Amino acid sequence: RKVKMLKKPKFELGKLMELHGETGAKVERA
Amino acid sequence: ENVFGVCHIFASFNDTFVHVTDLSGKETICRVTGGMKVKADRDESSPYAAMLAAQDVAQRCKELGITALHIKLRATGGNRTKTPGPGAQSALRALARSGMKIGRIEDVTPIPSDST
Amino acid sequence: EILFHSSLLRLQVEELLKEVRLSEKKKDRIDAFLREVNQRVVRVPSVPETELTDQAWLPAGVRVPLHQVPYAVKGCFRFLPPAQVTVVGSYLLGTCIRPDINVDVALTMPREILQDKDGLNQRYFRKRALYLAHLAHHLAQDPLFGSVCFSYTNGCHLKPSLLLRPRGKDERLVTVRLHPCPPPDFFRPCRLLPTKNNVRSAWYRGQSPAGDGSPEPPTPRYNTWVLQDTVLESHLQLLSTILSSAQGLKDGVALLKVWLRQRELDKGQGGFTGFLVSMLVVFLVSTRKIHTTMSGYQVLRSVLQFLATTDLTVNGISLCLSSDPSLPALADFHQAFSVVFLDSSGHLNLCADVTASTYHQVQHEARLSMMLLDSRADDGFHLLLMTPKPMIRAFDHVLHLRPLSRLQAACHRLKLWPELQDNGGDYVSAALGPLTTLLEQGLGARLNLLAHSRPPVPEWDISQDPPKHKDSGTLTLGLLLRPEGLTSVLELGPEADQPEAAKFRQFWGSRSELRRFQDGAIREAVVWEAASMSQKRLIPHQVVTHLLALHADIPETCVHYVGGPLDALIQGLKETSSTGEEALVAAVRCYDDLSRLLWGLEGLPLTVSAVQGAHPVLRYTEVFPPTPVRPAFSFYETLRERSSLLPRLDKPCPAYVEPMTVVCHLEGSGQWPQDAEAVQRVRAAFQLRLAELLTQQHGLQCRATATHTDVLKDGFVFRIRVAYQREPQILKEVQSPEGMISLRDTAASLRLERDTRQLPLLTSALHGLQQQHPAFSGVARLAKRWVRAQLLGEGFADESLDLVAAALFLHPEPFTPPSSPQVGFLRFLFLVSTFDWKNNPLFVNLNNELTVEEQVEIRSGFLAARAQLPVMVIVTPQDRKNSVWTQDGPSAQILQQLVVLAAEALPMLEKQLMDPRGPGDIRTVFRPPLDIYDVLIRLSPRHIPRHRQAVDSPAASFCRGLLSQPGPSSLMPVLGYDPPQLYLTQLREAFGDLALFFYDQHGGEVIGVLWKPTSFQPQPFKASSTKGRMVMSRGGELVMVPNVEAILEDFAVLGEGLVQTVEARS
Amino acid sequence: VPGFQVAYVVFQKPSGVSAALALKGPLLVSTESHPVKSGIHKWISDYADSVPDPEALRVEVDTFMEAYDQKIAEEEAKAKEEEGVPDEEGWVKVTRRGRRPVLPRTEAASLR
RNA sequence: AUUAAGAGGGACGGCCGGGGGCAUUCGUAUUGCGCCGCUAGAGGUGAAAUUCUUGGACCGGCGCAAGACGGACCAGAGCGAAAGCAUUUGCCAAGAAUGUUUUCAUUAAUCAAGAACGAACCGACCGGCGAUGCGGCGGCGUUAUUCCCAUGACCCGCCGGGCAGCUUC
Ligand SMILES: Nc1ncnc2c1ncn2[C@@H]1O[C@H](COP(=O)(O)OP(=O)(O)OP(=O)(O)O)[C@@H](O)[C@H]1O
Ligand SMILES: [Mg+2]
Ligand SMILES: [Mg+2]
Ligand SMILES: [Mg+2]
Ligand SMILES: [Mg+2]
Ligand SMILES: [Mg+2]
Ligand SMILES: [Mg+2]
Ligand SMILES: [Mg+2]
Repeated sequence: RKVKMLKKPKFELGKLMELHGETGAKVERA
Repeated sequence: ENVFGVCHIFASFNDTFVHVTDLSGKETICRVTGGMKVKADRDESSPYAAMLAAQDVAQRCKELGITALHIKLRATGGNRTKTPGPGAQSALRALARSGMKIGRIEDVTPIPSDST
Repeated sequence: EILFHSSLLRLQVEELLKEVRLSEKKKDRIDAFLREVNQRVVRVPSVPETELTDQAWLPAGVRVPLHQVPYAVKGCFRFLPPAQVTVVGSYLLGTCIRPDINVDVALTMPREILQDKDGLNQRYFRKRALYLAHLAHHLAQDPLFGSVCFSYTNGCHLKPSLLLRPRGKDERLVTVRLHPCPPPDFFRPCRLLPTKNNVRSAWYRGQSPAGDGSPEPPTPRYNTWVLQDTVLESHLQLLSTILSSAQGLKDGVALLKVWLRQRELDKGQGGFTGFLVSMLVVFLVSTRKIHTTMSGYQVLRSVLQFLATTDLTVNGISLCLSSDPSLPALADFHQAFSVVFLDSSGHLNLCADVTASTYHQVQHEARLSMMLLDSRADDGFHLLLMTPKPMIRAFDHVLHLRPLSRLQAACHRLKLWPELQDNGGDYVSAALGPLTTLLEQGLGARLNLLAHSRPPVPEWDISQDPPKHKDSGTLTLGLLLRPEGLTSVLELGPEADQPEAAKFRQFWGSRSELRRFQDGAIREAVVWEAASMSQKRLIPHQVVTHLLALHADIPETCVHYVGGPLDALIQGLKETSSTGEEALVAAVRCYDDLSRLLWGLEGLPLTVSAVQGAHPVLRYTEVFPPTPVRPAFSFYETLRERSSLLPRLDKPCPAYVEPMTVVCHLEGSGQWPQDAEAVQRVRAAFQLRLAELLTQQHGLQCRATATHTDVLKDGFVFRIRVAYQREPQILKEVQSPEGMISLRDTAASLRLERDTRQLPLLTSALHGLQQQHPAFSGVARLAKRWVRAQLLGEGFADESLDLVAAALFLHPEPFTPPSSPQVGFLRFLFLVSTFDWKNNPLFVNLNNELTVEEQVEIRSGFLAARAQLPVMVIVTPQDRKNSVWTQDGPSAQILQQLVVLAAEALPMLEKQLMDPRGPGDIRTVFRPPLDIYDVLIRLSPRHIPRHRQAVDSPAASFCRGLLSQPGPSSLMPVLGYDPPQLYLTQLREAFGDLALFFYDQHGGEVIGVLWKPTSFQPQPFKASSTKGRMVMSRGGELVMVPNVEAILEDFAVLGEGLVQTVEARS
Repeated sequence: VPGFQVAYVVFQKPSGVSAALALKGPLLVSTESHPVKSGIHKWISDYADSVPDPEALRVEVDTFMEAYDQKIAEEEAKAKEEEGVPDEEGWVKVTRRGRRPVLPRTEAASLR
């Protein structure tokens, strides 16, 4: 009937990238 | 597709509140109370005041792209009554009269399990 | 018991102390030697007054040990016998470390041979050097001394020292260092402030004698060196009052020096020596941290707290009790020196040579040691004081600066002229400070600790020129990578508006560029080019190359980055971009998709309850990760009754495809048969039904077999096994003859529990471990490659090598967890060579699940029943009291063979990596000897599908029948077919009782055959032992011997075509 | 995978057996008329027959389960007949088919 | 002296209970506090008025702390000498009934005095019929199934001591 989250591990980006599937854009100096 | 929002309708015997938030319920889109429309303490919970509040909230949503609403009806709860107020029926009707699409209807009245 | 543990610690301390101390008989023979030295030194001839520039009175065969670069001086020299001879150092203090025993003798100079202005322009250093030169000449001819040499005292190139050693026996017993010293109150302490000058610019660099200009720069290192000789006797006097009286204080000093020795933190110029901890313990006695009644262990505990918690680079401490208003302030010393310590005389920094990088690294070791000290566990004493920590084994990457002559130009690019003037002409030690700080600030996010090697103290004989700074040695930097921050390929700077962006542009130069991101910010940023995980691990190589060239004028050719040279051993013939992490993740994602396909399949009589993988690929431990494949139609022939291809007789062996095992458990039910062979029938029916539904709902190629189903998805082949929960219990049912049915373990039952229950647990456990430590995959795969390259692959299970590799990341008590594949491999070789398998089981605390109380209870049971356990025992939280992974594991013979090989391969491999020149051949340790084997079998490379995996790349490849263009395939390729493994099974069954076969499964072209000596001896006729045995009548009686000649032609017959030639020796 | 093996061979008459003991020859196994396959040639032919027929596999599974279920049904019917029914000399066999629960004849139950 | 009372005492066997004590633990509600979003009101009444609010009240979200309480499941069911007793789990002692071809052999009943605890129509008036709670016995059949843990759920007949009904003498 119910599930609770008590403790989470350290946030790691690669673990999320398995579940869901930057350098930026160039701007010219004046 | 339809852009969804969450609408909270608190309907006390004293006053009626209509409040629209996002799906998570953390960001406020528009909140209008019954007292802002009528300049009398008698008619804060009147169905006429709630309909005016619903229309102003409903007209606010369209220019923001909001087209569908989920409704959470709520009473005073607790030790007091668990009955929706008079403004609840009129306000819900006015939202549909304004052309806003209706999602699921849920009651979120806080029910105590152990009496005080 | 705590008393037993305390007594064990006391015993462990005592046995270490008696090993490191010196015997009484050696003390007496040393005492006789120093008396003889005292007699010799006092009887020396004198010379008349001569100018210091005039050095023709020196006879040929002795040279001045100073290089005297500015030759013009303003002094005169006279030699007289020493007025007072005093023995100083730690010999009379009672703290001497066994491997190197040294005795220091202080020679008091007469007042009448020195002048008041000798502290200027290295006049005292020149006079002291000439004093030693005269002594070295007259003492060389004496037959008492076996060897006489010149060296540097206190790590100073401007302070030579004299070495004397006895002749014949006791030549390694002791060495004596002779230290000339001025009279006690010759010099003014106020003349040697860090803020005062004693070397004039006009003399040092100018040609004019009185050229006007800026005020003379202070010379703090010169002032410290001159005062260093004046205070030699004072240190011994203070230590005698405080340290000589109380025993145990000596024990702590001896233990701390051993601790410094193991971590290589004492030797070299600017090292943190055992002399320093002598003052550190004195300072703690002055405070309330240490009282004179503790033991040696408590002294080690107390000192390590101070080092790990106190930073001397910002807050210096003073040993001077007196507080006079007219006394030097600690603020001045911080501006002059990196590390600030003090003595009773405030002018003596006493640590003027140790760098900030050195002290930070010492703090790093102290923090690690305190964690072991605070934790209560066995073998902590062994890990703390007996485990060596070389630089190559303690840092993930090492960096070499090959030409030290280029470092002089770095001082020219930077502004170190006052510092180069202060320290004489040592440009190496001058630029060491700023360069490390420059690199540390640029590598803040990607690094935990940066360290630099210290140049060794040279020793050169008389009649040779002293060594130069260029040929002092080689400089090596150690880098400790931070696992977080290595994922990013950018260094994030500030936004372009606020003015510290211009500061960011100055540090990075042209590589600093404008970027905009989705968050809406314009930002200065620098972007490197790194695609794979291995390339991201070499980002600091790009950082150090760019910064050194830009800010130090050091070309990239002078920089040799030793990072991942071993990565070629687990790669293709020519593919250096990735080590295989990207391929493994793609295979894992395919497995996850298949699991979701099973989780939702309809039409099955029983629903799927659990899907678990049991293959090395799914736990990132496969040495060569697989890739999706597309068979070529023309390379094969087709059955046309089933969608299965068969290899052709004329074409070479096809490409090797290994299916990956997946264990699937169905919904529990009570309609299953209660018979062992009947469950086999229901499982086979489930195999057929699963294949039929899978090809109908998703159009996947499926082949059904009595034990498994092979499914092709996205170019990958999966082997699906269906298991029944109560099947192991059914196999344990044994009705006894007396009439009672019981449950007893069976080899078939034990095998079934391992394949379906224990194997998936370890695969999932190791899969999670890789998530926290990305470097686990590289270490584990490289460890398998080395073992299989030594032809010892047979006897070592795949899971056993994974568990021992996991022990490095879970219990690296001396070290930190590895971040690069090369440092883990070195620690893996060290663990194999040094672990005591006989009296210790290896613990792998996978995700905790075991406390110290359970560990000691398991350890207690281990010694009680050692004989019932195999030679190698590995304890896991899931598998305790037994090691199922090594029950069929290595024998006592091949286990010792690996230890010998690991103990041999480690010294040569570390020497290759620490060589400033590039490694001559990284594959040297991966080649087998091929000398001990009796019979050698050579195989044709045409029929070896796994030939690109060979250690030695052939550079030529056969056509294997694969399509380069990606896409789907309508037919099943050839699965699990390789002639070399089929050949080995035939050999090991026909001749298993007679010989042993050795092969490398990764590109092996040779099979080593070794005869069993016991089987070849003559035996009487046993009908069961007539397998290949023949009848002799040489002794007149019928006996059995192996038919050697007929077995050799069986080697050619079995494996026809595959076998190329057969050569037999002896 | 075969290795070194023993052989039991039956002839028509004992006279052939006596000739077998008296036979002295090189005993060529591979001839030009009857070649014997080995090496890669044999393993390819072995991989050919290793791939099984799904229909032949399904028939054997159904056949064995049909026989197994028939045996189980016969045993249950026989036990149902034999439950109760004391025999001569006055012996009644304690079984699990009764209404009173019984102590199982297992090692775990005895130790408990 | 005998027997071993449809007199009493003890022991043994498997169970049973919101019975008592000590620790442990969870659950919503309420209140208060901290932060985020939004903006003139919120609360209360028959109507108002005390109160709270631009220094952000009320409302929406997240988290934390405190004092009580233990719903629905909950029955004329169960337990205790009475007063009384309801979240989970561990521990300590106690007890009723039932089962018994065990043991002692009159050791008993009722009671002023005395002692422990203590909320806030009528009468031993023979019986009967149904359900109900616990324990035991027997049974055609269903239903799960026993590495450990556990041997039950339903239906029918029978014997006891209870909580109560409807009737009778
Ligand atoms: N930084 C320093 N400042 C002043 N004097 C120093 C410094 N380093 C060493 N010395 C002096 O060098 C002399 C030689 O002794 P040293 O310090 O080398 O110890 P040691 O005898 O080698 O001891 P151990 O065996 O315990 O390491 C000592 O008298 C010591 O005072
Ligand atoms: Mg010394
Ligand atoms: Mg009786
Ligand atoms: Mg009892
Ligand atoms: Mg109980
Ligand atoms: Mg109870
Ligand atoms: Mg209780
Ligand atoms: Mg009953």
